[PDB]
Amino acid sequence: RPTFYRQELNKTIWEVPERYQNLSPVGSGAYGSVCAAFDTKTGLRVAVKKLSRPFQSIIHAKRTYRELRLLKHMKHENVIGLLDVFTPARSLEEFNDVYLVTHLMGADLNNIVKCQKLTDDHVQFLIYQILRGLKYIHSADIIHRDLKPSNLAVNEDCELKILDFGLVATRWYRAPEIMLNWMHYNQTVDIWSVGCIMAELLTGRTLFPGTDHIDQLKLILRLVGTPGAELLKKISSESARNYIQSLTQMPKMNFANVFIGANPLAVDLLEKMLVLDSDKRITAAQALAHAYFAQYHDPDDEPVADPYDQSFESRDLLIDEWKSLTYDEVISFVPPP
Ligand SMILES: Cc1ccc(C(=O)NCCO)cc1-n1cnc(OCc2ccc(F)cc2F)c(Cl)c1=O
Ligand SMILES: Fc1ccc(-c2c[nH]nc2-c2ccncc2)cc1
Repeated sequence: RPTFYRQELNKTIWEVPERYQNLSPVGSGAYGSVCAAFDTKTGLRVAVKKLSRPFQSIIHAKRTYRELRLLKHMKHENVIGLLDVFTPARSLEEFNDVYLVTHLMGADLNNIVKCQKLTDDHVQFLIYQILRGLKYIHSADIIHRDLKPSNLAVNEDCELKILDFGLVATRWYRAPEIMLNWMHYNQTVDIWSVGCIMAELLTGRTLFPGTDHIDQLKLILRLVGTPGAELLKKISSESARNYIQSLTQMPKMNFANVFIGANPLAVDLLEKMLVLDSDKRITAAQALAHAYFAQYHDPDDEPVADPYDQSFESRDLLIDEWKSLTYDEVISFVPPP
């Protein structure tokens, strides 16, 4: 066990191994506090995330386990992975804090969009990276569900990694079927989000800036049209059909006209990602092969993930049990070296 050192940063206590120096708060990492730091052992700048109240309730305990399991599984260039995981606790009974560390990226997609006009060439590279990461995540039967600019970390080399997977209004990038509360959505809910993100990078404005679930749905339908007959046939909810069918019917817009001066190849891809009926949307794998990514696409360098065991998701355990499982995972961790 390494030697730990304690300090206080913004009301939060940080007890980390001496190997990590110069901790500096950067922001909220979704249910956790994050500090940029220097890893004296590797010489790399890293981000360290301290989970907040990891075992406060059964929900928190299961979420803590879930996050650790997901991070230990992800080993891809465009997906946040783990360099180290630790706790200052010397025993299970004492175990009450979890710290996760990854390579520091330093910015998010929003820090690249605001008052900044990216070239079509840049959009190709950024979206290519998101899709390469999604192909990997999706191959593990994991759905991100909340893809947005703030969950896309980007470094100075314009390299990108997806963070907060499987765990700036969030509603703006949500698939319409989610706004409708459909419980049987598929992985293309993530493709919808990519489409909203790509459109935003090309235009400089949020594609669908809804003020609530209702407004969000309305803005989406104005562009992609209200449901056609084939899609309407798939809606089981009487209440959903009443609301949707009572709306003034709207045709799908042209897209070539909506996105006027954008690369026609980008418009074509946008049409395939933003198809209303989720069963007709392009997959991450198919998108990678689209002509828009010709200068980046390589089928031999777009890896799939090893199988991921999500069976625990259906289990109802006690807090102490989720805690013990998480402790087991912290101890069995083997760093990249
Ligand atoms: C998205 C962002 C924006 C700006 C800055 C930043 O340094 N700027 C200062 C304030 O904006 C840092 C970040 N930023 C935030 N979280 C990051 O990772 C969180 C994280 C996830 C999993 C782990 F296992 C360990 C972690 F720690 C990274 Cl890897 C990052 O890069
Ligand atoms: F207004 C609507 C109606 C339907 C969708 C929708 C898009 N893809 N799949 C569905 C869907 C919704 C409910 N049940 C089955 C499919 C979205 C918004």
